[PDB]
Amino acid sequence: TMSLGAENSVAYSNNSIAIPTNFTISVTTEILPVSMTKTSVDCTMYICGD
Amino acid sequence: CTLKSFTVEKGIYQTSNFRVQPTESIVRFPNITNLCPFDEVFNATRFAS
Ligand SMILES: *[C@@H]1O[C@H](CO)[C@@H](O[C@@H]2O[C@H](CO)[C@@H](O[C@@H]3O[C@H](CO)[C@@H](O)[C@H](O[C@H]4O[C@H](CO)[C@@H](O)[C@H](O)[C@@H]4O)[C@@H]3O)[C@H](O)[C@H]2NC(C)=O)[C@H](O)[C@H]1NC(C)=O
Ligand SMILES: *[C@@H]1O[C@H](CO)[C@@H](O[C@@H]2O[C@H](CO)[C@@H](O)[C@H](O)[C@H]2NC(C)=O)[C@H](O)[C@H]1NC(C)=O
Ligand SMILES: *[C@@H]1O[C@H](CO)[C@@H](O)[C@H](O)[C@H]1NC(C)=O
Repeated sequence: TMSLGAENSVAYSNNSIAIPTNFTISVTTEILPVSMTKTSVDCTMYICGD
Repeated sequence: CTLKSFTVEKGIYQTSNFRVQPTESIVRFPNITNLCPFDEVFNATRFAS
């Protein structure tokens, strides 16, 4: 049976906050298609060959 | 006449093939070698009764 992910529990409580003190710079990629192959057909040549 | 009109706009058009090319006919077959023995029956000296 597949596992959705690692279990977690945030220690929520009023009059309590968490503040980061350091940072990290991340570079990520992303690929997107743009165009496909341009093609053409000849009707009579394909249907009735010579 | 492939767009079926008399006025064409600016651009590039992909036409068809209307030129006609004459053609001949040809036929080939193997070597006729194994003939039948017709001479023995049609050119026999004596025929049976
Ligand atoms: C039964 O037997 C008879 C007699 O044996 C046979 O008739 C003969 O057939 C041959 C077939 O070639 C004939 O020969 C031809 O004769 C003509 C003139 O009559 C010539 O012009 C021909 O010349 C051509 O062929 C040559 C090669 O043979 C070439 O060198 C030349 O350049 C030409 O292209 C050819 O010689 C012959 O004349 C007859 N004879 C008679 C009396 O009919 C008959 O066919 C036989 N029957 C069966 C069923 O086999
Ligand atoms: C914030 O994170 C950076 C990155 O890890 C820390 O820089 C490191 O500092 C230690 C000790 O000075 C070095 O040994 C590492 O080589 C450093 N990493 C680098 C330069 O990539 C930085 O110290 C952190 N800031 C705080 C306040 O903890
Ligand atoms: C904080 O949360 C507790 C429950 O965890 C509640 O009893 C209390 O009244 C809250 N106080 C304030 C000031 O929000």
